[PDB]
Amino acid sequence: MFLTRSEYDRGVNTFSPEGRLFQVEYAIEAIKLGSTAIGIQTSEGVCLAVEKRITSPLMEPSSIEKIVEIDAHIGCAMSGLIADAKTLIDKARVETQNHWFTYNETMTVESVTQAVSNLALQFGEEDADPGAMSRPFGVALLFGGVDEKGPQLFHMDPSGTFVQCDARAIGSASEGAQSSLQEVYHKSMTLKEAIKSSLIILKQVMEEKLNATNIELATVQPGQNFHMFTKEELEEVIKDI
Amino acid sequence: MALASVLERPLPVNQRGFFGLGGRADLLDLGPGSLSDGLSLAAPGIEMLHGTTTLAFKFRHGVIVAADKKVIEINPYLLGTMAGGAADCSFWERLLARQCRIYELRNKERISVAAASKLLANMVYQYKGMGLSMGTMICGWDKRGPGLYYVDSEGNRISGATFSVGSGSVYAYGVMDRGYSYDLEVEQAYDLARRAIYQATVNLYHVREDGWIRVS
Amino acid sequence: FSPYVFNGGTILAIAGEDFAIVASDTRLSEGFSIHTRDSPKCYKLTDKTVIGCSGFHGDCLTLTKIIEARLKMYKHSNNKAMTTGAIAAMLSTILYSRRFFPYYVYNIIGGLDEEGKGAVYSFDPVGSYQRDSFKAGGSASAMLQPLLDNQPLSLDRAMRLVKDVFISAAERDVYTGDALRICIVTKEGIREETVSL
Amino acid sequence: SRRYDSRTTIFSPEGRLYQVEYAMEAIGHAGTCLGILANDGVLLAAERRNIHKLLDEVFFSEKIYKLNEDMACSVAGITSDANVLTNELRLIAQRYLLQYQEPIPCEQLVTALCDIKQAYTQFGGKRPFGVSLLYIGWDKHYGFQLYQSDPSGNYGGWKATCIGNNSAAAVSMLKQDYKEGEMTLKSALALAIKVLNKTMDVSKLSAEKVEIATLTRENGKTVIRVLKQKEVEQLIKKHEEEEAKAE
Amino acid sequence: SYDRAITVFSPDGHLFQVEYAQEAVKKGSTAVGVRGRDIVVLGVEKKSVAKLQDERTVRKICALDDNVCMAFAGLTADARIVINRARVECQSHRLTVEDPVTVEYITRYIASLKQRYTQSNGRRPFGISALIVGFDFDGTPRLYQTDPSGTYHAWKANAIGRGAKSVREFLEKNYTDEAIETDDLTIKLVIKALLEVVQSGGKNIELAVMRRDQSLKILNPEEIEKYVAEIEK
Amino acid sequence: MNARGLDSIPVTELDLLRKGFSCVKNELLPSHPLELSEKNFQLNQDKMNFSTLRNIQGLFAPLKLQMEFKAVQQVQRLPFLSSSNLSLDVLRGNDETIGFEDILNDPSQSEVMGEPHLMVEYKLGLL
Amino acid sequence: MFRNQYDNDVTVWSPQGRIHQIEYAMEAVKQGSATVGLKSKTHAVLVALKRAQSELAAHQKKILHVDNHIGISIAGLTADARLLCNFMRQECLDSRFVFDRPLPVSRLVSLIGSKTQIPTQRYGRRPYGVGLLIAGYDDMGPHIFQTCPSANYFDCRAMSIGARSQSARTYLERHMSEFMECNLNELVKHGLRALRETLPAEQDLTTKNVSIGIVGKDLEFTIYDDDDVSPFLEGLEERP
Amino acid sequence: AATFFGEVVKAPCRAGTEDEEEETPEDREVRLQLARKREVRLLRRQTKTSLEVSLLEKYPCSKFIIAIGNNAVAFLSSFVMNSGVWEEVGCAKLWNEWCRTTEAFCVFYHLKSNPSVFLCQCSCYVAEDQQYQWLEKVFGSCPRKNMQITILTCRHVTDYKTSESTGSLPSPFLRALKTQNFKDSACCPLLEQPNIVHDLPAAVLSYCQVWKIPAILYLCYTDVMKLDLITVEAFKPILSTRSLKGLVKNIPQSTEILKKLMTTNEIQSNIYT
Amino acid sequence: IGTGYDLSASTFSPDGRVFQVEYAMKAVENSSTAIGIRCKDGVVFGVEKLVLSKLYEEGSNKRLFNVDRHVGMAVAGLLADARSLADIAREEASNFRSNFGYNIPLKHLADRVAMYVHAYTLYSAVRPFGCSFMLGSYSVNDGAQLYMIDPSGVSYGYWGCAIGKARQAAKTEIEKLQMKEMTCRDIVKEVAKIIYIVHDEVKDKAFELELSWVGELTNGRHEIVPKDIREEAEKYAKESLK
Repeated sequence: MFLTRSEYDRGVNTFSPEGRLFQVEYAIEAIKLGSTAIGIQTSEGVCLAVEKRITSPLMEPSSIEKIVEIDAHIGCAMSGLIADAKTLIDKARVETQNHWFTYNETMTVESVTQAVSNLALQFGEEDADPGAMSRPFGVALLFGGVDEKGPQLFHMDPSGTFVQCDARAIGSASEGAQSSLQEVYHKSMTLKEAIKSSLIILKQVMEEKLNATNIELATVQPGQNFHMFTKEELEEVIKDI
Repeated sequence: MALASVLERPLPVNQRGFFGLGGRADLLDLGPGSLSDGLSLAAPGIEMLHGTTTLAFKFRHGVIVAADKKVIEINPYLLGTMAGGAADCSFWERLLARQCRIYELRNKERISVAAASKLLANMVYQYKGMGLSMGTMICGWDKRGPGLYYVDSEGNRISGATFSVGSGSVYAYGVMDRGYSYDLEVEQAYDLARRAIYQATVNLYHVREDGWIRVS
Repeated sequence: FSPYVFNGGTILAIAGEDFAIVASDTRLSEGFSIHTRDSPKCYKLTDKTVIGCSGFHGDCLTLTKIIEARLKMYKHSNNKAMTTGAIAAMLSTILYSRRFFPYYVYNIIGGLDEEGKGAVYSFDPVGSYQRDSFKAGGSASAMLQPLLDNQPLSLDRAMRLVKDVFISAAERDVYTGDALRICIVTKEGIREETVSL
Repeated sequence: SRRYDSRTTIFSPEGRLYQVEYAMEAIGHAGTCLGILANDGVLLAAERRNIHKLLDEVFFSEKIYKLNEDMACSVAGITSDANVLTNELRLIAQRYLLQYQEPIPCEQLVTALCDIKQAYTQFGGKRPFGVSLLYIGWDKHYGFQLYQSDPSGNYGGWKATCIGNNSAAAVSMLKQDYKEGEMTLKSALALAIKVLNKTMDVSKLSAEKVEIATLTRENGKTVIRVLKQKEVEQLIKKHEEEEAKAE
Repeated sequence: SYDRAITVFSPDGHLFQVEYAQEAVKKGSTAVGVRGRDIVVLGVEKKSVAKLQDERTVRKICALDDNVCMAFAGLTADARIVINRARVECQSHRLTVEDPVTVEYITRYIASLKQRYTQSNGRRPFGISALIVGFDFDGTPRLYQTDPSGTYHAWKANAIGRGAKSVREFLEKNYTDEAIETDDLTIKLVIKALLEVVQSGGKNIELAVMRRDQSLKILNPEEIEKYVAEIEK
Repeated sequence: MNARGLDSIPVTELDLLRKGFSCVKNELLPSHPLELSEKNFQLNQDKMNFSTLRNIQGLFAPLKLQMEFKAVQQVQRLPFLSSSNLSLDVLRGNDETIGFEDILNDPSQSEVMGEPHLMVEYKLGLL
Repeated sequence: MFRNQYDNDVTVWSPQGRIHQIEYAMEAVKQGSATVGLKSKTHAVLVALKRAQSELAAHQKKILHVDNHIGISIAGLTADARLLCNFMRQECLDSRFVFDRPLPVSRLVSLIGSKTQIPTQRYGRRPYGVGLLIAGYDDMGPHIFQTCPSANYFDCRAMSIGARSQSARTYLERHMSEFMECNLNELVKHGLRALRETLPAEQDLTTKNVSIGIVGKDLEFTIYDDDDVSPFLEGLEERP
Repeated sequence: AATFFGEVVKAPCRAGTEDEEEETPEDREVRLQLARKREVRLLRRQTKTSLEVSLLEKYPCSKFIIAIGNNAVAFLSSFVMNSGVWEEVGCAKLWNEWCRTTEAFCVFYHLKSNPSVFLCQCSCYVAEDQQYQWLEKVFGSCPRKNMQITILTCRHVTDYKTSESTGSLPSPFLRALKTQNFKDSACCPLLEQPNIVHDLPAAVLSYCQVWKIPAILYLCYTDVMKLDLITVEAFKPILSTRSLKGLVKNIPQSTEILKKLMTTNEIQSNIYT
Repeated sequence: IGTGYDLSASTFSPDGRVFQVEYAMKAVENSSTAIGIRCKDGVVFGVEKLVLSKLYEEGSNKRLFNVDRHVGMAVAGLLADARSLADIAREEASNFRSNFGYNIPLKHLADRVAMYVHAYTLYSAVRPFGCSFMLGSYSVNDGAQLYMIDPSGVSYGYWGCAIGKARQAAKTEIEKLQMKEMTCRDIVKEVAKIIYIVHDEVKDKAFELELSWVGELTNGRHEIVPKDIREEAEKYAKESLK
């Protein structure tokens, strides 16, 4: 009748007595050190709003952008380890262009998300291909685009699995943002009020002042390519909120 | 099969159906594969452009290219011409278009004419003597003004203000050499190109600041 | 040791506003001898596209099997059936994959497009392709193209034309078969019937 | 502490490489080496460790090696690793000569060897070399030169330095007895004798305890020679007479 | 605990080995970089001077190409490998594209090379951080920073190494459009920034100045003393 | 019988200073009938021994031999230096014979050698 | 107390001749949701229960497609399920290409077991933490197979896996004698009634949390989701 | 674990002596700062000020009920404290690896009608070096003679020691552990011998047993450790005891509230299907 | 006592023992009992097969394999290792037949598989197998033959064998048979009777008898016993139990 010490959370290939992989859980917990990102999917388009942290007035804001352009009709949002997301965005772009070259058409958001997720699955087996990575990625992504089925929004998890969400929030204040989203989202809504609600939630959750310089916004609409808001547009939409 | 998996080098001996010096080993894997891309090793009628004439020159307001399709629209801002093997031209220029799009996505800035021509020459130079046959003129406009280059399958890559390849190359080249002028208006340039291509024996393109257009 | 053998055949394709027609003969031969008098050269790929190939027979069989495997792969990966233009582009890439040791096969693809109109594509043993309104291939293409050029139509008149073209071409060719097969692609599906020759 | 000493690929909580520090500490037991730069030559003096009565003298020298027609080196540390490093240096010099039809510059040779030394402190499973080097030579770009290398993979050019046992006292005395731009070969030899005498507290100096090498340029050619016991005895006698006259 | 292997996550999601590697940067000599309109200035302070040494072989400012420079702070032996690889890549890029290399491109290459060594337990990261300045093909000055973890991002004026917080605060307070009006003003600004930590200027400071369409130029003690005197006036 | 031995043009869709002076056409075919035979002698000999041993005794023998080879060939020097290959030669049976690979073109005195980190990365499979 | 030394790897035997990591990996199957699979004289049916992260997210899919006559259901991890599905699809495709015949389910499941046994013996690997239910049709009729993380497979007539599947197993055992005569209707109903025993007594089955997969004598493998499930749910009773 | 071929490795120790056997001012300052980072603070949320006196020293107590884990706090919220007026008195603030902020909370309530009845809903995790501080700041130094304590918690079924297999047990089930001075009898079988319980409920029982205070601990061994309806319904038999007889009034409305809150669960990571 | 020297297959105890192999051999005694008896003109096998649930088919997870046209096999221990070893034996027999053009002798096959099993108890990158098995065959020019292989890699010829949980009682029961002068028809009943006697019903709910022989009756082929003979043997065993 003694109490002793047991350890199971120091290896990628170790099972807890209840069948739990703890390194993957820790990698998922690593996301909560990033910045909050919000994505709202609507029948008129997709909205992506993220908060950017500025460590000094001497930096260039246009160099730490957290919203990139995968293709002419697909966006992306990032949270977690920055260095890891750059090896996934490149894979997404390369896969999209390879598919276009082979089939003379454009991929779907689900296909792009699956292609990216096929790379995050492989880890822990260094005896395989030498380029394989020995630990899970520490970054979560939100995909937003328009295709034959209409506007779409997807979410991908360091575990290598993806689902489709009508409205998702990731980052440090994810739980509070999700709780606020659940009380305001309804299907029959417009892009303008989606933008307004996302901005309101961002203002509520941030620890700084929302002054149209510490946030960025982007939308995609049927018939128009991926578009990122400029300073004047941000000021106009941030006025009277 | 765990001891054989540790040795990270799959030999035919370790596989199944092995007897003698060979066996039922080369007759086992007969599937259609999963995913890759690669040309086959060396060991009918091949369509080739013979009776085609092309023309291209650059001036102050842009680049004008005419021909008798026979012009490949690589990009909204890049143009190309085929001469020789149609399949080779189409394939390699599709690869060039993909590379240009990758560059633009990565660097958030359009590629230049010199870089594109160098990339095409580098791709086609690896297979020297294998049997490829293509001749291309590449037109565009970038931060340094209009550009014009000539690339073929022999590794040649040159730049000039006036080029012509085809059956009636000599006559058209002489005509547009007689009538050439750098400080030329768009209408006079159109007239000169039309007259040269007429004397060579009709399409017509015009590259500007913000992409090419079709005249006729 | 020549790894190439020529086998006779003749294929045709007519594109309409809301239909597509692909027809071929049914003979396999090696110049002098007759292998079989019943061997159609038209294969159905999906519910809206048909491919017809002629030339060396083993290459034709391998090409058809590879095409079907790739179609299944695409359907599994993308959760939808792939269209005619995608098939044409994929076939062009497959053909150019063997530039230095080519397939000795001539292909013609016919079917419907996204908007619901006829589409016809013609290839070369290396991979160059383009969209056309009507195309003739096979051994007797040279002596059959001018007739079509000197002669869109409705379904019945196009069928009448196809029948007369093959009946005229068979009597003057040494590789045409004893039967003619026609595949009709429309919005309600695909149907086919055999006409004795 | 004792938690971050297992291997070379572990960073201490304040960013320190304890294995490399211990490897550098291993050099403090070997013999003492000196190097002095003069206006018309360069000098290299070393202390003999093999002094047993039953040993033999078969080789050209014990610690001085020749790498090239224009360079030489001295080692301090583990003999086994020093031999490998010397062979590699000779091979590198010959490779450059074959490539360019010209003798290799001293800084290029030093950098090429230091890259190899640094490569063993990054990939786990290996052990860093516990050797330090002193290089002298002549070059058409900068003339006479003197360099130094350590197990970490670092190097730098000096005018007068010292490695091995009791290095700190020798460096301290050199820093106050060396005058820049006014040193000749005789003055350098006298200074080297005095510094060796002070830093060797074992006993009085004898000609069989030290070896001295001299590199000079004579009629478009570089000559490297090792001074003999006669010259060493004369130098020691002159230094002793000077000290006696001092009091 | 959780701070002995490179590829092991802390229970709160921390990779401690990379942070420990970054801790080694904070002990090197201070480096300062300021971007002007027609000039870029790099400044490194000498940690200590030994009278019996050759200053030519201990320089911390290097040239990667005709239009790119570099200054580092961290492990000296580790910096040399990265510098040589960057030089080879800069020369190899021109062989594929006729245009000269770009500052963002070379920073990306360096960052990827640094990141390649933080992916396995069989090798340790590089304990250095770098400042890269230069001019683009069309003539736009740039300035970037790189970290051992493999991240890069642009700046207007930055300082790395030990005692960098005070220098960064001074630059934030004293940076403006009327202070970078001319080359002399920019050089004096860099000298003033470095003087906050250096105990005595002129002897413990080295500057490298690059102008547009010109090669790197290293100022000498005479010029440094002249600028120090003008500032002190 | 040990000396008698019995579509890889990838397109980058999966540095030119490092590699040069090579074309596919020249390397399509060997220059001498004895080139590939001499380049791959040891591999062919090992394959022949494995084949005969597997046919006569069973699967265990070639597997054990390969396991011993792999285990003993992991304690060598880094690739930019020359190794001795003592235990591998003892296991392989070449500890009392001299061939033409030993007296011609001593690998320990080669005229070319690349950068250390580059070779270590290439061996690991990263490049 | 004495087990701490012998339960950190799959290459170590415990002093009682047990491999503890295999038993630990077998517990990951019970982390999923319930799945039920049964068969009749003509058809084979798979029924699965779907969960959702929140009201604004789509339910995760459990039933996948392998070939025109084979389908699988998943309970356990996700990456392992994806890898196994890819392997199954590749093997079926290769067999069809080479022999112009469908690949028998027995041979396919034997290949699965042979592949899965390897990572439980060598160092630097971990066992697959996923359990599958396979339904197919070939010359021998319908088939239902079950796979285990310990590289063990069984040939069943009705099986249930997942979290709290004991009730479903009890119901299937009680009603086993009537399965071989039912047509597609009342067979899907037996499956749904068996799956309903894994839920709390207050809540019921809606159309947004059930998936159905059917393969038969002349009917290929099809998946019914969302509004396609209503015809099967029309005739159910009020949870007696 | 070995990082390269042939590395020398040491076996782990289950007594924990391999770390503390190794026993500059900067190190001492770092240790002091780290110790200050994870101290326990009890404060009143009304004015954000700390209570300089132990919570039970300010207010007399006659009954104390503690719930640990999501299921226990859900059961108490749905069944007990839905039929009265309860005032919040104080809250605790903690920091450690597994509880970054304070879903994580520890709030104390006392009944308005009867100020001698208390409650505690702890959903966070208290580390092994913060439990004694918790006991000191909640109970104090001198306890009270007349006071009864009830504790509820949940444990996974794989932690149960039995001769048969773990999966063969009919989970969930209840077990009890009571001190010597607890005169009443539990409604579930007492815990078997080779099984032990540790962490915070063990700390509370040890305190009560040493200082002669009646107490009882209820355990639920379940196969689903998330928020589940079966697990919280397994606690129903406790309502028949004297500790909770006078606090439950309406069962159907509590069931309705439980169903309503079951539909607003937290988003689970999509690792398992 | 071998604590501290029992974490790898390449470590020697201070008295010269390898303990991982001993633990692997201990692991075999966790499964049911299988017996095999060699007689005048054949070999007959018998396995006590436990039932897990009624939801499984009749032929699920069998324990009698067909290695070749003339060789049978019975296993005990971990099942996955048993499947792997059966695959290995099939491959060996096929390779020999392909090389030399006639049926492989039983002794050679036993030697090959035993050496393959032994190869796993030498390295630290793998672990020893956890199953034992027996092989049986018959031919006109050689006669009946029976062998056993254990996880350590040791093979021997037997007149009657038993592996599993209750090998001791089974061996005691076998040692009272004059198997040298009887026939397969008279050995099937004895095998069934021994299996029924050994079985314990308190700790095991139910079981199904599994039988198969090879010999002159089957003309040198390994086959499953016909159902009627199984029923007769079971009835005789049940009667003899009373």
